Order: sequence, then structure tokens, then C-alpha cells
Amino acid sequence: GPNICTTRGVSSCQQCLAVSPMCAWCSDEALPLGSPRCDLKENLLKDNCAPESIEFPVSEARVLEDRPLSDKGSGDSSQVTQVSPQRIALRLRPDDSKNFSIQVRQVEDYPVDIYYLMDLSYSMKDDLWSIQNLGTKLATQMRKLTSNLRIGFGAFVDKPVSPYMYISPPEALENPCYDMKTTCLPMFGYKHVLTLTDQVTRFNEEVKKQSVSRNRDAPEGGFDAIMQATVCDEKIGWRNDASHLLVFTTDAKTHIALDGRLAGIVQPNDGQCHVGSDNHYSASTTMDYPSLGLMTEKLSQKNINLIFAVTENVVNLYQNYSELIPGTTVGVLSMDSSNVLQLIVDAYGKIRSKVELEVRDLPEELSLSFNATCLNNEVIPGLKSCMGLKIGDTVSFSIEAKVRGCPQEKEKSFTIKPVGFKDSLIVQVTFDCDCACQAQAEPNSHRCNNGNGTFECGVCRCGPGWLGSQCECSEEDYRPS
Amino acid sequence: LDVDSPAEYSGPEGSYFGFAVDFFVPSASSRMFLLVGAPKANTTQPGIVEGGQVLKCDWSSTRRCQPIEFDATGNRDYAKDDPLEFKSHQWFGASVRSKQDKILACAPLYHWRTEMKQEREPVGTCFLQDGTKTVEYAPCRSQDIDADGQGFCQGGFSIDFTKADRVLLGGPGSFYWQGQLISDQVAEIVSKYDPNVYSIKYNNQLATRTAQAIFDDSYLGYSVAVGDFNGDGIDDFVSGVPRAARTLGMVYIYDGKNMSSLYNFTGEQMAAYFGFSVAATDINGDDYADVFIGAPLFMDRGSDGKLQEVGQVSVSLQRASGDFQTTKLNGFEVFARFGSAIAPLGDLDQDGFNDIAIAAPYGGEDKKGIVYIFNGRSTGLNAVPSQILEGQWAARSMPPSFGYSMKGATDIDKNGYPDLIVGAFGVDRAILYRARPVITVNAGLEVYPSILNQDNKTCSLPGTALKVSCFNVRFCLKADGKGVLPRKLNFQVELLLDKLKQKGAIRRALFLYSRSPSHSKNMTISRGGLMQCEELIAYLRESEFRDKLTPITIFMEYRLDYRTAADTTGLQPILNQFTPANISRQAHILLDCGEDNVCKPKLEVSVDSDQKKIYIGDDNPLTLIVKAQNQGEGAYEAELIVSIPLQADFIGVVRNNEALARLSCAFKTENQTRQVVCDLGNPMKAGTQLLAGLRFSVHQQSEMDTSKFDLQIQSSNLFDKVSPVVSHKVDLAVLAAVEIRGVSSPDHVFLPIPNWEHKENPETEEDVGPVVQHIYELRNNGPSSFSKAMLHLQWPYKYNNNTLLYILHYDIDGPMNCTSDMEINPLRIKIGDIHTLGCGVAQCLKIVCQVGRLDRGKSAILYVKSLLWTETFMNKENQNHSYSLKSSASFNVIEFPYKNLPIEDITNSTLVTTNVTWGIQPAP
Ligand SMILES: CC(C)[C@H]1C(=O)N[C@@H](CCCNC(=N)N)C(=O)NCC(=O)N[C@H](CC(=O)O)C(=O)N[C@H](Cc2ccccc2)C(=O)N1C
Repeated sequence: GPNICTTRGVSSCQQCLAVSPMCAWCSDEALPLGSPRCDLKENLLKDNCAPESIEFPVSEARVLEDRPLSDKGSGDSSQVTQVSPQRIALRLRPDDSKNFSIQVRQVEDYPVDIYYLMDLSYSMKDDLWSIQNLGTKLATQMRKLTSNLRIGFGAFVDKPVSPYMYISPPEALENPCYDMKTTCLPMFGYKHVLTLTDQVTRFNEEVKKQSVSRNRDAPEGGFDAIMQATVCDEKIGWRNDASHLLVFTTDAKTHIALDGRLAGIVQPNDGQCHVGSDNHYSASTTMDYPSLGLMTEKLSQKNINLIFAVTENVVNLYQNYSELIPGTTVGVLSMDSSNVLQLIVDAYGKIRSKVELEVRDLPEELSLSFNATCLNNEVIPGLKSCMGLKIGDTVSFSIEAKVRGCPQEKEKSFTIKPVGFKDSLIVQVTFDCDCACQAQAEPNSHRCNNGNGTFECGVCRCGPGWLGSQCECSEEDYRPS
Repeated sequence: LDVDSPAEYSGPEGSYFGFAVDFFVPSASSRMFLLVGAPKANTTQPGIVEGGQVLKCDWSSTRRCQPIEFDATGNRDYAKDDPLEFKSHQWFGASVRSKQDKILACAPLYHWRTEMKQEREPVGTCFLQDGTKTVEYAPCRSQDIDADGQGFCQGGFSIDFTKADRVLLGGPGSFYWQGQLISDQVAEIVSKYDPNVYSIKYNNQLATRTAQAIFDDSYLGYSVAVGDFNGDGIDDFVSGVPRAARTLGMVYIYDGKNMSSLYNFTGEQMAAYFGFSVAATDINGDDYADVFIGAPLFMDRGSDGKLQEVGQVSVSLQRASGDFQTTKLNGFEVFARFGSAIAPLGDLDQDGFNDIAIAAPYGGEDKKGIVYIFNGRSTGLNAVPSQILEGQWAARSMPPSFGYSMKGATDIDKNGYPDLIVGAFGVDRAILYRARPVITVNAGLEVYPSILNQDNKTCSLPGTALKVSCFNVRFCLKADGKGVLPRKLNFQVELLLDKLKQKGAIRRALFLYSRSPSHSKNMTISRGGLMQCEELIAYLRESEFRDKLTPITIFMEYRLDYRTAADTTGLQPILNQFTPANISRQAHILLDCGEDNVCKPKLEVSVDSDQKKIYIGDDNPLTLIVKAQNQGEGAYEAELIVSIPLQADFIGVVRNNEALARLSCAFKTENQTRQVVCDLGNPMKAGTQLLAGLRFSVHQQSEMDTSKFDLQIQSSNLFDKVSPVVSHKVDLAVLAAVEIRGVSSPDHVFLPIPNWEHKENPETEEDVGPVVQHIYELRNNGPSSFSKAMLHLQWPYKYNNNTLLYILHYDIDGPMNCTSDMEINPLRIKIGDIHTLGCGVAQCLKIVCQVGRLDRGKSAILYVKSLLWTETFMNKENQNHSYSLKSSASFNVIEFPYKNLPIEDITNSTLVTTNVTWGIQPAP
């Protein structure tokens, strides 16, 4: 006495199997008369139906291929595998489904971008060697901690206007060291030198190929350079996924907002990318310095970490400045750069990932229910995310499938992909709603009652006036015998 | 401050017109002008491009702006084809200060060819114009060349005029940008002027000196002000040093006689630029100058705990002992740079305390600039701004910077109130705001009979002989005001006789004449001590309202007729800010409990029904006979509320008996309830008890309901207005009066029957004898119904081995099912004194019947048809004998639809008799 396999007036194998997985059709003609051919599965196997006369199809998922999730960071045969299993097959009984688990483990090293800002004021002539050594060792160090490192650099002196500039002698515009009868490069506001690139040797050569300039006042215009390196995306070449670091080098005080009024610059800093096609800050002489608030706002907006690499005599000063720019560290710039390299090492150690699944090629005929077992074995049904993933951390997701009835196509597929990760899990989907017994169909041929029907699964689909088990009776005929 | 029609001035596009503003009040003449700086205007000087200008503007006389012929000379030549000075792109007009006839302008970006070597150096310069003489002034153009000396002094970046004709000037760039202050006597400045001399030296010059290298890049002289801070009667110098002390910022106060440091103020946040603008002014009328210091870029903890940039202003009140009392004001927007410009205004409102304007030039909507006005009070500044002016020009290619420069404390229009001028050099504009006369209005309203009595109906209602109660309302208006104001002001007064009473529910008072709860009148008032007054007589409605506890509120509001109160130029006056535009007062009315105006009730309820039992059917309406009483000081608008069961419906009060009160009542279904609401007096007389006579339908239409009413008495009293909840529960009685009766036809018979012959095997009705039919009726003639009952009926079958009444059949009406215990129609026959015969002595037949539902008054019937066995009477045993055949019927109820209710087993019985006699008796 099945709840729905007989109460629904079940009389055909196709609809008997399509109504619900719990319903199955006993096909053999040898079945003695009794309970319908679609009795409850639990008792239908014994309700006069032989074991070989009935099939109990059940949905299942098969993991054809799988791989250990690249525990260590060494090279692999083809490449590291982040998500397992790799592919699974899923034969789904109409309106049937079950659970399958997918585990993710970050193995790939993080992408990092570093932009090095070099103070080319004349006061730095003795500190130029330290700047170059630090610039080289930044790459030499980070390359040994990751592999997606991109590096670049620019420079700054001060706003090219009076009273900062050396304009007095007509021939000092090309050599502010005219007074000392030496040669120094013409002064500039801010110039972007090398874009973020993986060619470490080119960056080293360009950094070591630098020279100092000279202005008048001790405070420099480093904040303009910081703002321009922050707000200019295409020019600097910031990546949307890498961790952004902005190292800043100096050895003296810094100009702040409203310092430009002395030079006739009263327009507040716009906070927009103003580097033209010549890689120079074209609004240096008409826009004031940026306030600390704007600098912090723009740094946060673009997830740029700011590190001060300053000399001893000013460290305290900039240390205090860090308190007003949360998320920034300070390190002494000297011949021994280990102190300032520890800051970058710690910053890299602070990196964390994100995990989010995807559903790409699923049709509307199928759906998934997600249950995330995140770090610490914390189970939380109803999400597809996980935070705070280091290298080698593991999370998992148990997914319960669901299919509406019997889809219109026999074969399909869908790929589940973690966000950002190139790897994915491909799922092949098939459906077996059709009756295997119906392969022995016989329309209007022998059997039944002189034809007048279609023998499919022990019952003949008789025509009008022939309704019956084998068309031996009519729709409205009764036997008084 | 007038804000709807200020005076707007514009300069040549891109000229920064409005960078620095000031007033010009010539001593010789009477007219006043506005001075506006245009540090980028293009001048007619030979070979000079964007030299800067100072423009004098006429104000009311068509608002024309014309340049001042300060200097018509291009660069001077230190030698043939060897220029001495570089006027082009000098910011002339970047700072303008006027004192009587002395106009002082300065170019901070003026470089000169150093006399010792061909070289540019921004020593800055200034021009001082007296009545007719004009001279050039430049302390920093000295022989102290280079940045290490006064080469980059940029003198004139900030300037001020001392009270005793000493000009103070600030060079932020002197001594490697340490800064410097130069103070010189104007008389010596004009006297020592010599065009052929470029390094003029003044004997009475007060100047600061160079300090250690630790003070480099401090920018002393970024802003300057003057005020006395040592009590010597000579104004001392105040300067802001925005970059001192590791960029914390500082403010220095130097003695105004020998230039010795007096006080140092220090900031607390790095890079806040503490000292961008400073201002000395007494803000509490204590005669001691107070210091206001601006930090436009101060960052403070936000709502989320993160630092946000809002700016700040530090206000340091001076004290006699030499200490200072410091408070702080924070900006109201992010990146608005609040505190950029601080402008003393003087007594903007003549309240007796000086007021100050603080500008946030990048605040407001679209970052068009904003200015806040803070009014001074004793014990410090009113930290809450009183007015906010907003820029009205959108940025063309640069932020308008409205409010970036300000100047006040001069009464340009001569109305007794100082005016303000604000600069919008971003759009190259300057706007003059005129202060409005501040009228302080004292309005006094008083109702002499604060507590009014209806019984005081001594007032004759106009138009009819009827009487009302008249009470007085008095309203007085006195409008004082300083400065030039019209001698007469046309005030408008409006009076509402009953405030509150929301949605215009009801107003219980009306003016004696022209009855209406509102009245307005225009009353002239002259500024003075004449407390002009007026009176009105208002009367309350006896029983036109149903709320006599909430006090009647009288409300008065006055509007000054601004339209006619303006001057000849169209400047309308204003009313003081703190005076309330309305005055409201409370009247009262009392009933009973005179000494206890706060009247306190003590309610009580009781209930006892007379017919506390119901028959679950058609019956008299249920009456509760409720008792309501009170023992408190009263019970206002007393009402009885009764919640009835769904089976009960409201019925009108009982009029049969006069003891019950003649109480009107109504019904409602508020909140899905069933409420009967009646009145109990407004108010109850000394809480006297009352007797209710209300009825209810008590229509019981659900057999599953078990046996109750609830009730309470409430009042409009302000306290203890809810009586104890009192409930009653009536009971249900199953009055299912079931009766069984019957009838027989024919009632008598005569034997032998005419045309009848004896038959041994009768087959039809005629062969046997006459037909006898008995009808039995079971009726539930009661208000209560039963669902199933048992019915009985016994019949006489055979007497003396002979049949008495041969039953032919039994018919069922339908409300019951019957079964016979003995064979019916066994032979299948085609369909003197009288003695009683029946089941007692004769073989008897009984039929058992089960009866189904029988509602209130419903009935069912059972029929029996039989044949009289004639041969039984023709036998010798019964010949010439008359008999009375008897049958009996009985009933017994077993099941009632009121399953929850108790069920009683009720039974009874009756009898039906037929008579048979021998008609043909023997002859006598
Ligand atoms: C003296 C020397 C050791 C040192 C110095 O002290 N410079 C100061 C002292 C001035 C204070 N004098 C006062 N009477 N108050 C100075 O002038 N600072 C402003 C500036 O010119 N800075 C620039 C940097 C730049 O262009 O960005 C630059 O020239 N600094 C030089 C660099 C230097 C070091 C050692 C030898 C030669 C030059 C500097 O540090 N001084 C001149």
C-alpha cells in the first residue's frame, strides 16, 4: 500500500518511475495477480514480484578521478591541485539527489606588488647608496618568499616653483648646484620611472641608475608622490588581486597640506590621477599637498599598505605620523636593511585568502544546497564562503544536489570553481527515467487481445473500448461470472 | 544677517577677486567703500602680466568696482638692461588692511634683484596709501640677503594695524623659514620713504631675531593679530606658527613694546596646522582679549572610531592672573577645513557680547563653502552656531572657496549693526551681508480666572437673552530694539482659545463677540516702555462637550509685519532668536471636590443575575442586574462596559420595572470584542451607587458551549479610573421536555359488523373486521434538544388464545428506526359493562424504536394499522361481551447534543385505548 505509487492511479511504467524514486514497476508477466505492479519498494520485492522482475534504481555520484591536494609547495607533474576531487559522474533518478563533498586547500603562493618611492633630494646624496641597496634587497628578499612579485619605482623632490626652486641664476634652472659649481639633475615634482614588472634585473639597474637633485627648503614633497602612486592605477600598474605595498624612503621632514600657500598654490589637492603621457605629475605646480586624511582615505580605498623606510634622525617623527595613518609601519633606513626587511616579511606573513565557490554551466533544471565546514571544523549550512585562509589551510563544502522531476535532456554537465582559483571540479549529469522494460514494446502485434494495444511492461496500452490488463476487456464491461 | 539679497561683486575672470577683503572708511569723506584683493588680476603696468590689484567698490552707488592707482610703474632697472624687481605674477592684493585713511596692500610673491648679486628672492613688499601720499614699504628688502637672512621673508603674507598706528607684518620665510614679525610706526614709514633708496632703515622698528637651527621651517608669521595680553595698554602681537614643535603647531604672543615673548600655545595633533588663522577679540565682555586659533586639518575619532578630518578651533579666554581657559570646537563635515578663516564681528546683535564667524570653505552641499556664526556669551563662546551662510556659486574650474576670507565689525549702512564681507575668489566674487536690526519682543498673556465655573453664568450672551460665563484674557506686547528702527511697528497677534483638542474634535470656549475659537488683530507698537495691552471676554459653551478635566489652554502667537518694517533700502528687521514665537497658558475647570482639584475616584462593581439558569433555547433575555458604585472624590464621564459571550447579544434596558435606571446604552465590536457601553453620569454624584437593568439575547447557538459575562465601570478621571474587573457566570439547563401521546381510530366499534360473515381463513381486510389505526407522537416540547432517544410501544396481540387486534403494519415517520419483537401479519393478510383488555392479561406485542435528533419543539410520529379479529368476539368466550383494548407507549432519552453539558436520563409513558361492543344485544 504505497502512499503515492498506487494511490495516484499508477498504471504505466514510465509514469510509475517518473512520479517518484520510491516507485518502481514490476514488469514480468509471471507476477501473480495481487498488489499493483508499483507497490512500495520496501515490500514490492516480496509482494508476488520476483527479485529479477523489478529494478530499484537509485541516484549515485561517482568520483572517477581525484588527486591529493598538493600538500607541499614543490613542483608537480603538471601543476599543483587546489580543489579535489577533479571530476565526478552523477546518475540522478528523477527528483532524486544526495550529498557529495569538495575540499579546497590554498597551495599557490600569494601575488604581491611593491612600489618603491625614492627621495631624490640633495640631502640624500649620502643616503643614495642605502636607498639603492634597500631597493635591490627588497626584491632579493621577497622573491624568496613568493613567486608572483611585481616591482617598480618612482621619485620625488619638491614642487617646481618658488620659493622651493632654484630660479635665480638664468643658468641654474638646469643645474641647481650652480653655487657649488657641480652638476645635479633639474628638479621635478614627481616622475614615475618603472612600472610594476617581474623583471627584477631591469628594476635593479634602473634604481642603481639614479641621481640626486636639489631644492631650497628642507621639507620635501613626498606626500604628493604617495598620493599619485596611490590614485594612478594604469600608470603604476596595480593588480586587482595582489597585495599592494608602497615603500617610501626619506631622510628629512615632509611638506603637509597648506604649505603650498607660500608658493601661491591654494587649490586643494584633487585626489585624482594627474600623471600625463610624459610620466610627470602635471598638477604639481597648481595643486596643494594632500592632507593626511585624504592620504589615508585613498590608501584604504585601494588596499595599499604604506611602509616608511626612514633614517635614524627622523624615525621618531615619522613614527608619530604612523599613528595618524593606521595600518602603516616604520623602519630605520641604514646600511643594514634587515630591520626594514622584517617589516615586509611580517606584512607577507599577514596575507590571507578567500574561498568562494562558483556555479557556471548548471541549467535551471538543477540546484545545489551548500553546507560549509570551514576552519576549526566549524559547520555552518547555508553559505559558500570561508575566510582567513593561509597557505596550506583547508576548508570543505558538502553539497546536496536537487533535480526537478525528469529534465528534458539526458546528458548535461556543470563546473564548480573556487573564486580566483584556476582549478575546478567538473560534474557530468545523466538521467535514467526511461523504463528498461519498455524496450520490449509491442504495439498492436501479437499478445494483448488480438492486438488493440501496446504491450510494454506486462500491461497493454489498449485503445478505446479495449481498456484492460491485456485488452481482454472493454472500458465499461463487467463479467458477472 | 540678511541672506536673501546681499551685495555681489565680481572681478575679471581668473583674477582671484575676493582673496582678501576689507572695509574702507575714509576719515576725510563720509562715504564708505569695500576693498577687495585680486592677486591675479591683469594690470595696465607696462610689461607686467598678472600683477595683482586692489579694487575699491562703491556699495549702494550702482555697486561699481574700480582699481586703486597704487603703482603704475613696471619693473625698475638696477642698470641698463638689468631689471631690479620682478612685479609680474606678484600677488599684490593678497592682504588688504585699512585704518581710516591708511590703506595697506602687500605682495608676498615679489622678487627683487639682490643689490649684491643678480638673483631673485621673494622679499615681498607692500604699499601704504594715505590721503594723497603713497609710499612703498618693505622691511625684508634689506642687506640681509639669502635664505639664511631675510631673502625669502615674503613679508606682507599677513598684516594688521595696531591700535596706536603701528603696522605689524609677518614674513613666514625669514631665517630658513623660521619666520619673523616686523612692527613699524606708520609715521616713520611715511617719513623715511625715499624712491632712490631700496633698503630704507627705520629707527623704531621692532623685529624678532634668528634662533637655533632646531626651529627651521616653522613658518612664524603665517597669520597675525593684535591684542593686549599683559595689561600694559599697548596692543601685543599674536602670530601663528603652523609647523612648529615637530609640526604640532604653535602660537606665539610677543609683547607689543619690546617684542618679548609672553605666552606660547601648543597643538596636540601632528600636521593639524594649528595656527593657520588666529584672531584676538573679547568674546565674553570681560574686557580681556581672547585668542581663537584655527587648525583646519585636525582629525578626531569618528562614529566608527576611525580618525576623520573635520578641523578645530581652540578658544582661549584670558584671565586676570595670567592663565588661560581653553575650550575647543570641532567641524561638522569631513574635509570641509573648518576653522580656515576666523573673523571677529563685534556685537553683531548688540546683545552685549562680541560674536565671531568661522568659515569652512569646502563644506556644505557640492562643496560650495559655508560660514558659521557663533554668538559670544559670558563664560565663553556659545559652542552651537546660531546661523549658517552657504555659497551660491558652483565651481567653474576651481572650488569656489566661499568663506576663505572674511571681514566684519564695520557698519557700512549705518543701521547700528556691523556688516560682513565674504570672499569667493574661487569664482572671483565678493559678497556683502548686511546685519538686520534685532527686535526683542516681550509678550505677556494672562487669564485672570485661572479656574472657571459654569455656575458663574452671569454674562449675557449677545443676540439672545441666554446667559453664559465670561472670563478675561489679557495680552500685552512690548517691542524693544537698539539701532535705527522704524518708530512704529505693525505687529499681528493671533489667539487660540483652546490649543490641543487635536483634529478639531471640539473647542469649548468662544470669544464673547463673533463667537469663534480663533481671533487675530493688527496692533501698532512703538519701541518703548509702553506695555500696550488688550483684553477679550471669552465664554465656555452647559452640556455641549464631554471632557471637563483636561485644562483649557490659551495660545498666543505674534508675527512682525516685516514688509512695512524695512528701511528705505529694503532691509527688514528680525525678531530675537531666543524669544519664543508663542506664549501658552493653562486655564482650568472643576466639578465637585473643590478643594481637591486633582480629583481622585474609587470605583467598585458587582453583579448578580436573577435567572442565573438558562434552558438552552427560546427564553427571556438575560439581565445581569449590575451594581455600580464609587466612594472616591468622584467619577467623571462614568461608563459601564460589559463584555458578553458570542452567544449573548445586546438588548435594550428594561422598562418594565422603574427601579432600574433609565440608562441609554450602545454596542460595539472594537478589537473583535463584544462590548456593551452605557453611561453612568458625568460625574457620578458622590459616587452614589446605581442599579442596572440591561438585557441580553443570550442566544445559545452552539451545543458545545459550557455555561459567562464580564464587566467593569470606568471614568474619565485622571487617576484610578479603572474599577475592579467583575465577572458573572450563568449556567445552562437541559430543559428537553419530551412527551409521548397517542390516539386511536375508531374510538368505538359495534359487533357484529354489518354485511359481515364469519371466515375461518380470512385473506382481506373485510374478511377479518374493521380497521383500527393508532398514532403515537413523541415531541420534545422544550427549549433543550436531544440527539438520540429510545422509544417504546407495546400492543395487545392475543387474549384468551384469540387475537384482539391483528396488526397489518407499522409505519415510520422517519426520525426513528423501529424493530418489532414479534411477527407482524403472520398470515400475510392482504392490506353491557366494558372491561379493559391489554398487555397485562393478554399476549402482548412490543416494537422498539430508536429516535434520532429532535430539536426544540420538534416531534416525531409512529403509525400502527391493524384489523379487529371479529371471530374472537363471535366466540362463545366473548359473546355479548364489550371490551376496551389497551396499548401503551414509552420513551427514554439517552444522548444530547450538549455533550459537554450534563445529560439526564428522562423517561415517561402513556396509553391509548379502543372500545369494542356487541351492537346487536339480546332483546329485553
Ligand atoms: C650645514 C649642513 C650640515 C646642512 C644644514 O644644516 N642645512 C640646513 C641649515 C640651515 C639653518 N640655518 C639657520 N641659520 N637656521 C638647511 O639649510 N636646510 C635647508 C636645505 O637647504 N636643505 C637642502 C636639502 C634639499 O635640497 O632637499 C640641503 O641642501 N641640505 C644640505 C645637504 C648637505 C649635507 C652635507 C654637506 C652638504 C650638503 C644640508 O644638510 N646642510 C647644508
